[PDB]
Amino acid sequence: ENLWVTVYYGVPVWKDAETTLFCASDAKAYETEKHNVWATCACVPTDPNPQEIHLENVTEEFNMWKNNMVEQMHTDIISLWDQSLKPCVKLTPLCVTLQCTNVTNNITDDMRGELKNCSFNMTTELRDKKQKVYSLFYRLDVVQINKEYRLINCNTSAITQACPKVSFEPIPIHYCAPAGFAILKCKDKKFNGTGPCPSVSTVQCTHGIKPVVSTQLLLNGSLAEEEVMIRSENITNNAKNILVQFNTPVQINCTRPNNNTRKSIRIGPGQAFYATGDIIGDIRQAHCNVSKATWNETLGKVVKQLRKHFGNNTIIRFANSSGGDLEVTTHSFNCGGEFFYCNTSGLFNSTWISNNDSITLPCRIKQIINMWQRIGQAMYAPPIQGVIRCVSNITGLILTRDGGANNTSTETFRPGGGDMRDNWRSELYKYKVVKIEPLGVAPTRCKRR
Amino acid sequence: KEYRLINCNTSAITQACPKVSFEPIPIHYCAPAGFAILKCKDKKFNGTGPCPS
Amino acid sequence: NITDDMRGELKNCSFNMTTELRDKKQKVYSLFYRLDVVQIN
Amino acid sequence: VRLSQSGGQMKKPGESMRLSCRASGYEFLNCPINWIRLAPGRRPEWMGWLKPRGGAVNYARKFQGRVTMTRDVYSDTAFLELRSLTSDDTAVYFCTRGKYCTARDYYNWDFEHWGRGAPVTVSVLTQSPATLSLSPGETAIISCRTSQSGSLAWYQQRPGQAPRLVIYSGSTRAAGIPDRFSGSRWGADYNLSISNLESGDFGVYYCQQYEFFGQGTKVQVD
Amino acid sequence: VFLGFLGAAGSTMGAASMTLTVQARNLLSGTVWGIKQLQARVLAVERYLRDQQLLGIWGCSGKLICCTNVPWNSSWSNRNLSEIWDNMTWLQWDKEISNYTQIIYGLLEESQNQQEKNEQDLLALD
Ligand SMILES: *[C@@H]1O[C@H](CO)[C@@H](O[C@@H]2O[C@H](CO)[C@@H](O[C@@H]3O[C@H](CO[C@H]4O[C@H](CO[C@H]5O[C@H](CO)[C@@H](O)[C@H](O)[C@@H]5O)[C@@H](O)[C@H](O[C@H]5O[C@H](CO)[C@@H](O)[C@H](O)[C@@H]5O)[C@@H]4O)[C@@H](O)[C@H](O[C@H]4O[C@H](CO)[C@@H](O)[C@H](O)[C@@H]4O)[C@@H]3O)[C@H](O)[C@H]2NC(C)=O)[C@H](O)[C@H]1NC(C)=O
Ligand SMILES: *[C@@H]1O[C@H](CO)[C@@H](O[C@@H]2O[C@H](CO)[C@@H](O[C@@H]3O[C@H](CO[C@H]4O[C@H](CO)[C@@H](O)[C@H](O)[C@@H]4O)[C@@H](O)[C@H](O[C@H]4O[C@H](CO)[C@@H](O)[C@H](O)[C@@H]4O[C@H]4O[C@H](CO)[C@@H](O)[C@H](O)[C@@H]4O)[C@@H]3O)[C@H](O)[C@H]2NC(C)=O)[C@H](O)[C@H]1NC(C)=O
Ligand SMILES: *[C@@H]1O[C@H](CO)[C@@H](O[C@@H]2O[C@H](CO)[C@@H](O[C@@H]3O[C@H](CO[C@H]4O[C@H](CO)[C@@H](O)[C@H](O)[C@@H]4O)[C@@H](O)[C@H](O[C@H]4O[C@H](CO)[C@@H](O)[C@H](O)[C@@H]4O)[C@@H]3O)[C@H](O)[C@H]2NC(C)=O)[C@H](O)[C@H]1NC(C)=O
Ligand SMILES: *[C@@H]1O[C@H](CO)[C@@H](O[C@@H]2O[C@H](CO)[C@@H](O[C@@H]3O[C@H](CO[C@H]4O[C@H](CO)[C@@H](O)[C@H](O)[C@@H]4O)[C@@H](O)[C@H](O[C@H]4O[C@H](CO)[C@@H](O)[C@H](O)[C@@H]4O)[C@@H]3O)[C@H](O)[C@H]2NC(C)=O)[C@H](O)[C@H]1NC(C)=O
Ligand SMILES: *[C@@H]1O[C@H](CO)[C@@H](O[C@@H]2O[C@H](CO)[C@@H](O[C@@H]3O[C@H](CO[C@H]4O[C@H](CO)[C@@H](O)[C@H](O)[C@@H]4O)[C@@H](O)[C@H](O)[C@@H]3O)[C@H](O)[C@H]2NC(C)=O)[C@H](O)[C@H]1NC(C)=O
Ligand SMILES: *[C@@H]1O[C@H](CO)[C@@H](O[C@@H]2O[C@H](CO)[C@@H](O[C@@H]3O[C@H](CO)[C@@H](O)[C@H](O)[C@@H]3O)[C@H](O)[C@H]2NC(C)=O)[C@H](O)[C@H]1NC(C)=O
Ligand SMILES: *[C@@H]1O[C@H](CO)[C@@H](O[C@@H]2O[C@H](CO)[C@@H](O)[C@H](O)[C@H]2NC(C)=O)[C@H](O)[C@H]1NC(C)=O
Ligand SMILES: *[C@@H]1O[C@H](CO)[C@@H](O)[C@H](O)[C@H]1NC(C)=O
Ligand SMILES: *[C@@H]1O[C@H](CO)[C@@H](O)[C@H](O)[C@H]1NC(C)=O
Ligand SMILES: *[C@@H]1O[C@H](CO)[C@@H](O)[C@H](O)[C@H]1NC(C)=O
Ligand SMILES: *[C@@H]1O[C@H](CO)[C@@H](O)[C@H](O)[C@H]1NC(C)=O
Ligand SMILES: *[C@@H]1O[C@H](CO)[C@@H](O)[C@H](O)[C@H]1NC(C)=O
Ligand SMILES: *[C@@H]1O[C@H](CO)[C@@H](O)[C@H](O)[C@H]1NC(C)=O
Ligand SMILES: *[C@@H]1O[C@H](CO)[C@@H](O)[C@H](O)[C@H]1NC(C)=O
Ligand SMILES: *[C@@H]1O[C@H](CO)[C@@H](O)[C@H](O)[C@H]1NC(C)=O
Ligand SMILES: *[C@@H]1O[C@H](CO)[C@@H](O)[C@H](O)[C@H]1NC(C)=O
Ligand SMILES: *[C@@H]1O[C@H](CO)[C@@H](O)[C@H](O)[C@H]1NC(C)=O
Ligand SMILES: *[C@@H]1O[C@H](CO)[C@@H](O)[C@H](O)[C@H]1NC(C)=O
Ligand SMILES: *[C@@H]1O[C@H](CO)[C@@H](O)[C@H](O)[C@H]1NC(C)=O
Ligand SMILES: *[C@@H]1O[C@H](CO)[C@@H](O)[C@H](O)[C@H]1NC(C)=O
Repeated sequence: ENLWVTVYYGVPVWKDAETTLFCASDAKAYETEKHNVWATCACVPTDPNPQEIHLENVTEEFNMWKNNMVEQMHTDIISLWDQSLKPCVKLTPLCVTLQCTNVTNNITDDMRGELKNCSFNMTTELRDKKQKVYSLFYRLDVVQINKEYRLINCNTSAITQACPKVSFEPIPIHYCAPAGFAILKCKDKKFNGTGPCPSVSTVQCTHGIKPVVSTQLLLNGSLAEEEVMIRSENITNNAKNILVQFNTPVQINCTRPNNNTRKSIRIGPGQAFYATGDIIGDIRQAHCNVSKATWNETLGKVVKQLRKHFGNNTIIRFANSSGGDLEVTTHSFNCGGEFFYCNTSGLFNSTWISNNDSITLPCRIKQIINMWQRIGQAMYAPPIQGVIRCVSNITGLILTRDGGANNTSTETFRPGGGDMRDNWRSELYKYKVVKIEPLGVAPTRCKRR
Repeated sequence: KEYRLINCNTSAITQACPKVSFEPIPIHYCAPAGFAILKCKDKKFNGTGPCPS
Repeated sequence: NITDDMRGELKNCSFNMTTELRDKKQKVYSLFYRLDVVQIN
Repeated sequence: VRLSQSGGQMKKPGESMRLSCRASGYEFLNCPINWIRLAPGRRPEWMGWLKPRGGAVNYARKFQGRVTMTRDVYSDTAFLELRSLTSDDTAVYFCTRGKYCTARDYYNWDFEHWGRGAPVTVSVLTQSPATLSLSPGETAIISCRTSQSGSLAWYQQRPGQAPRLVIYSGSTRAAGIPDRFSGSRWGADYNLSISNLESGDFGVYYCQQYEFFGQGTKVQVD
Repeated sequence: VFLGFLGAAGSTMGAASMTLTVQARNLLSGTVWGIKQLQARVLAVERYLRDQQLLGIWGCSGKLICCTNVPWNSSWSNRNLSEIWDNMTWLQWDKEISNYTQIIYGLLEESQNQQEKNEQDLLALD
């Protein structure tokens, strides 16, 4: 009748914790080679037949806003960027006076140049005679000084040129947990991403999450189930971003109608800088198309979900960003190696009450970037030959709401971003790390003599 | 006549330190626990296929 | 303002410097201690 | 954490004004800076916030089209401009920073850090009572009725000084706040209780829910 | 039936006692960025040998299950036999017993195999 303790080893007992996650990225991506593209070099090949065990009767609480995998992925991509830029050519003797001029074209005065034809000195292989060479830089890359210009990053940090061997192509990366840990996955169709989850399953490795670094518009993400999803840490708080996840992807087409030339000027001994030669064809600017019908149905489907939290009979008005840096006021992204910054004033210009072509957006291109608000490392994106064309999926947004309303029933939303951790929170909302404690004691009528 | 180093427009150059030496010294390669190294001890092993001893 | 027993200690040095650009130099001055500097003829 | 503001100024109607606020002691990019105007005998008005990371901004409806907020990440200095000034704009303008501000996340609206303020002259939340005349030693009970709910804060403003965060989350004391200050909640009602009043405690107190503030309660010595 | 790894987590302790050989099986599993997994699988085997050492110094050694000569103290959440194995999950049980786990561990490693084996040392010489 008197119970006795008994040690059980291998009990389903886990507790929320944080550990060191490793990578996984299939086996065909390693065949992409090209001198180690992005990260996949010594990454563990993904298990050909992954197992996902549905934990019956189990209801586990998730929290996408207090999840450590986001911080770990962020610091991992940062260290990746540094390790990818450590052995590349450093452009230290490139802050020389630039005697720039307009590009060869024919007016008007509203074209504001944009492209500058800079002539300057350069150090050759030998440490004696110099080199009077010319390049073609964007206005966002240069700045005049008292026509003589200079690189816009002279009195900020150093600069290193990205090696032409590596690529910035986001490839699926599976995050896995070591022995003794497990990753819980919420498999409900309406998980707005916080609190208890009815249908929880356990996995060793998450699905292929491509690290697409972008702002305002979430590109190449996971589609939502049924209705489009709206997630926020504090809806009544207008300072917290509102991550929107789409159900149907919005087809976007971005092009660079300036098929370019790569001049391989030689800053020897050894190093070599890739300048931009002459432009073959017409002087055109990069642009992005969004199908008008698709954007209408997507916006009309989102505003119907927005009315479920800010009152049924309210007016929802869309306005573009209020101001700041170029990385927040424009849709910043990477395509073909070039860094585009597109005008998103034609997408967020609407006013929805309670009840056939393409929208083109002017896209600028910058070569000298300082992403992740990093000071000390400026990367020069080498020019890319040929017309660059890319078709992507708009699968979500990062919105911000205007404050100090009080009066009025309308609410105004503007595109935001900045913090790149939000880009990872849109994919890690359905995963969390737990540690296994298999040692459990329990009483039963068992002993010895 | 003006000359230059033949490796100027190839790569960088580092001088070997006079302290170290390039003298080939015998190095035995060993295997960790759980592994073993098989050695063919026949006088005519032309180096491929089954080995008797 | 003097005397001759103050032996300076602090030296007001003017010199060239490389700016951000690899062309024009920079005529700037600093203030170094005597234990940090040494004359040369 | 120190917010250093530029001095006040006298403008004429129709002109524009510009203010600066240099932050120090923390990573400027971690969390947004806010701009709030306080007019004598008027409900404090939150003008907007800026995230120094990328310079993201958010303006109050009343000011959209008139106000422009930027910043200089290198000098950690936040700038604001206000155009088409009218007599209604006379007020003391503050730059504020929330209490919780780490690398992981933040909470903007618990304004623990305030600038000295800039007096510029150009020429819901129901808080009660309006005034409170009490003797040293007594207990002051200030009330604030909400309609939305969410982390509520209490601030104290001493005559001629910048407001100081006193309580957040309705019941949690801030750094340096003694046990004498306590918060309570019942439904929509919020009560701030200050026991054993002393000279330093007298001033004006405000309840706050995100960007909305109360009408204020002046606690004076009698 | 095989619910898999962590299968019977929401099931009763009596039901979850059938899945002991499942969580025990997947507990060990067989330039920078490559040391990230090295230091992790080293802490993994240190956690494994830590639990195996505790399981060895007690009156168990044989894994999975083992009995002990320790009276269940009523202060450790006085519940009944049928109220534990048929009305409580292992997570919910460990949440209550978290205060006394270290005490029981001390009563298991010290009071038992240190006095029991010495008793056998006296019983095996005759
Ligand atoms: C994701 O989607 C999910 C849906 O699946 C979602 O979860 C729900 O989220 C909604 C918001 O949209 C919730 O609805 C609201 O919940 C508010 C919080 O309720 C809690 O807090 C109450 C206040 O507690 C304080 O005050 C009391 C009294 O003073 C105090 O004693 C306590 O100490 C505490 O300090 C608390 O009373 C409330 O408890 C009641 O409700 C739960 C059910 O929610 C109930 O089971 C209890 O038995 C108890 O009866 C709960 O603990 C709530 O404030 C809000 O409004 C209610 O309260 C105001 C108060 O005046 C009322 O006037 C008003 O009419 C409401 O009745 C509203 O109910 C809901 O709580 C979530 N569900 C769960 C399970 O958490 C997420 O929000 C979505 N996430 C995103 C990002 O979208
Ligand atoms: C969201 O998800 C979509 C879905 O994939 C993704 O779209 C992909 O876009 C990229 C461009 O960014 C694509 O990758 C490139 O595609 C072009 C054109 O493809 C043609 O060629 C193949 C040949 O068989 C045809 O089958 C195909 O149908 C097209 O006709 C390729 O030309 C590119 O190849 C070069 O670039 C790679 C990276 O730079 C190199 O690794 C590769 O080896 C190639 O380099 C060599 O060839 C060059 C050719 O001129 C040469 O100049 C170089 O010097 C080098 O020698 C490249 O593969 C891809 O096709 C798209 N996906 C699909 C399914 O079509 C979006 O990009 C993604 N969004 C984000 C943000 O990630
Ligand atoms: C970006 O800006 C840079 C300058 O900052 C430009 O690069 C220059 O482009 C001009 C063209 O407008 C080049 O001028 C050409 O130089 C040729 C070089 O020939 C050499 O050898 C001959 C002997 O065979 C010498 O006589 C001569 O002096 C040179 O030493 C010339 O052959 C060209 O002449 C031809 O074109 C002219 C055009 O009017 C005709 O009149 C002539 O009869 C002849 O057919 C011409 O003079 C200049 O050399 C380039 N400089 C550098 C450093 O590359 C880019 O053009 C500009 N890009 C854009 C888009 O604006
Ligand atoms: C984007 O801008 C780039 C700038 O580099 C253009 O690339 C050049 O394009 C032209 C035109 O197609 C190419 O010229 C072609 O050269 C071929 C021979 O090249 C080989 O042989 C020479 C020696 O003779 C070598 O030096 C060279 O390396 C090659 O090994 C010709 O056979 C071509 O003529 C044939 O094709 C054209 C159509 O292209 C037909 O009209 C002709 O009748 C004929 O059938 C042609 O003259 C040049 O080689 C390209 N350079 C590079 C580096 O690629 C892109 O064309 C441009 N694209 C767009 C869309 O604007
Ligand atoms: C080095 O690179 C830097 C980029 O990281 C450059 O810094 C920025 O330069 C821009 C202009 O090119 C400045 O923007 C201007 O700011 C002024 C501010 O005016 C007030 O301050 C000045 C100086 O004290 C004062 O004289 C005025 O009276 C004002 O009181 C605005 O008025 C302009 O409209 C414009 O916005 C940035 O402020 C500046 N950033 C920082 C952090 O300073 C820098 O110019 C580069 N230097 C060189 C030599 O090229
Ligand atoms: C090369 O440069 C010339 C010179 O600028 C370009 O011609 C300019 O073309 C524009 C656009 O048509 C003209 O603007 C016009 O202004 C009048 C003002 O009343 C307005 O009514 C018109 O509708 C138009 O906007 C501008 O006058 C004209 N300039 C000259 C000197 O003719 C030309 O287009 C460029 N390209 C080519 C291929 O010539
Ligand atoms: C992006 O480009 C693709 C390819 O041109 C467009 O898809 C075409 O759409 C038209 C009209 O429906 C069809 O007739 C073609 O057959 C499609 N081609 C392909 C390859 O799919 C797409 O519509 C464009 N989207 C935007 C927003 O510009
Ligand atoms: C181009 O030329 C015009 C005319 O001289 C000049 O005003 C302008 O500054 C030049 N540059 C650009 C970018 O327009
Ligand atoms: C470099 O720029 C200077 C500007 O003073 C100019 O005199 C010189 O011709 C240019 N080219 C070389 C090779 O020095
Ligand atoms: C957008 O779609 C909505 C809803 O169907 C609508 O009322 C409107 O006319 C559409 N806009 C355009 C430009 O077609
Ligand atoms: C928004 O559109 C306005 C024009 O109305 C433009 O001045 C501003 O730069 C745009 N902002 C962004 C963030 O696109
Ligand atoms: C973006 O486009 C709008 C509409 O054409 C324009 O008013 C605005 O000035 C543009 N913004 C920039 C930064 O060019
Ligand atoms: C936004 O749309 C309205 C309605 O079509 C139009 O009047 C306005 O000019 C648009 N704004 C911009 C910046 O294009
Ligand atoms: C992007 O959307 C297109 C349009 O349906 C689809 O064909 C493609 O598979 C999508 N890419 C994904 C889901 O990665
Ligand atoms: C200071 O000036 C005196 C007078 O010319 C000179 O003798 C001496 O060397 C100078 N320097 C110091 C350190 O005294
Ligand atoms: C550098 O020192 C020399 C001394 O020969 C002097 O002529 C020059 O003015 C100094 N500064 C600069 C900027 O050259
Ligand atoms: C904001 O989120 C926190 C964290 O879950 C929660 O405690 C708080 O109640 C939320 N605020 C509102 C108004 O729902
Ligand atoms: C059991 O717990 C009770 C109360 O906490 C205490 O009196 C007694 O000493 C404990 N006995 C053992 C063996 O733990
Ligand atoms: C149930 O628990 C009580 C209180 O400790 C005890 O008296 C009784 O013997 C227990 N019964 C069973 C069946 O374990
Ligand atoms: C844990 O011990 C503390 C301290 O005595 C006590 O407050 C708490 O009730 C105990 N919890 C359980 C589950 O026994």
